[PDB]
Amino acid sequence: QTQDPLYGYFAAVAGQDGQIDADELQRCLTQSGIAGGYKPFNLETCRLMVSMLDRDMSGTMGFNEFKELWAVLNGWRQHFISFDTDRSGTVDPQELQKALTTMGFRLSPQAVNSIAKRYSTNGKITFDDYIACCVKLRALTDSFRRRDTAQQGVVNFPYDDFIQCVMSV
Amino acid sequence: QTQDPLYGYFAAVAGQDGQIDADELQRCLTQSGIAGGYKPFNLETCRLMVSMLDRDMSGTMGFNEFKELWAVLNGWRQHFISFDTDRSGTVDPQELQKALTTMGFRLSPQAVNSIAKRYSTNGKITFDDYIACCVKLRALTDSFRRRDTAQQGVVNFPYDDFIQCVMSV
Repeated sequence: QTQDPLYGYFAAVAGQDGQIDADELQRCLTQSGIAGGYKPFNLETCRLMVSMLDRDMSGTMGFNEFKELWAVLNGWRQHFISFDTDRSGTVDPQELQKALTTMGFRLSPQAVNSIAKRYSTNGKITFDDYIACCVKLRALTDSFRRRDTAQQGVVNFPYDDFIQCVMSV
Repeated sequence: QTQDPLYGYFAAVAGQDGQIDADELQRCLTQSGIAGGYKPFNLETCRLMVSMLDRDMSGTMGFNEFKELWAVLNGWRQHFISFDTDRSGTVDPQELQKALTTMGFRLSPQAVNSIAKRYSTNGKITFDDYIACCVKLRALTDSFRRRDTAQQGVVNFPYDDFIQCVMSV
């Protein structure tokens, strides 16, 4: 069995059960350099990542999930860079719209406006907020799709299931 | 017409249109001392507050909304203090459950677990995360109730409306 190059970072912070929480993910994401020159992800953003991958509200994730996370974040960063050619670490609401669309998110104009207002300061969205945005979008889209068993694009949400689901991200 | 004691803090940071964004709210919340000894609210948490009150994704709020916000946060802080008598600035998942229940949130046990995992580090929830939790809970509960026109406790969410709504908080 081949050694995976991500394993050292993970093994150095995992608990006794072979899992990591948000705090430990924060550390191994920073050591592993996934942000590649941009500001490293804060604890809050790492909590969102944990929920996106564990999809079970344990607050922890295993190595296989860490590897999947790492590949997803690597691709999102490359995508961001194609809009941030000068590497400012920011992007504007027009660039954000086009960035979200091209990565497979299907969003009405007012959905995009909701998102721009949510994450912009001074007409700009940081790399870190862009990633947080993508993590939460993918987690919520996975949650919605999971529940849309009839594939109608509409989900019937009981209140407590809605709260459970949306408060995890 | 009587002067309101909150107006000075608001007027010092409002834009030309008489509204404030999250950044300006952050400043006037800190100057106004609403956190009362606990750590002042960060920008992200102030973004959630703006969405809770404006309920329209403009990213801004007026003075009347600021006043309502201030009263809501004052009551939540008092409520927190009744569980944080020694004023550690933290609370544990058992205290959090009872705190949420007594302030009128109706949450199943697994909804509460979702929330504890989402905000706890080392078995503790900070005052600032408690407030963020309450802001998001009230905003999402308002969003759900608004849409539950038949009062069945179930809402039919189209995907883009779901995303719009949940990405604002």
